[PDB]
Amino acid sequence: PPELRPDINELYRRVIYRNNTLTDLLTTSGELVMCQEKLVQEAVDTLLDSFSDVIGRFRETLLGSVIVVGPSLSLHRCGLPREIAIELFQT
Amino acid sequence: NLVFHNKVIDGTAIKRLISRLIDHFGMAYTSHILDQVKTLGFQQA
Amino acid sequence: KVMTMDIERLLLSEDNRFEFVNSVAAEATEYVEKNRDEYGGTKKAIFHVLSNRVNDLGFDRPEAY
Repeated sequence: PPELRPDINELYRRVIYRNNTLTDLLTTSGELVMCQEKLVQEAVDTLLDSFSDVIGRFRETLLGSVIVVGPSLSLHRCGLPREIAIELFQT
Repeated sequence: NLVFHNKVIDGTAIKRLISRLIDHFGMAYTSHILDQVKTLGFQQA
Repeated sequence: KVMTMDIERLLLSEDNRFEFVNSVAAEATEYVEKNRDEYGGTKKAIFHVLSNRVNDLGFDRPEAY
């Protein structure tokens, strides 16, 4: 769906064009048909490996203040600024 | 509980002390003892 | 301040830290299901569970200390 691909759109367009041209040469009226079959194969293979160049999503999409030292804190405490806390706890 | 040192705290000596405190008392005491020794160190420094 | 010693006491009581914390999460979610008072201000269900459990240990701590 386009919402998951808002560079690969050029590859899809190329495949669509090559396939439609191959259908036209099949239907409108053989070595050129074979040539278009070859170029369709090349287009699809380029598009698969590309998806392989997109395959990395595991790290990119599935995974993935300045501090001040304060003696007056306890070992289990931290000081959280008003301007940050009002954003953090908003809900 | 602990022995009176009457001797200088080397870094190895305080590593021994803190480890022995964690092993004797667990976290409960030692997390306060060390957090007070922080303040002692700051005071004397 | 003191409440973490109670936590450590209960950690010392239960035979598995992860099972203890699972039981605390269970107790809190069943508390917030068996009672629907909002109970979300200055006192929190986790501290309530810890308080009730240390009171079972017999120790004089009030609800959320």
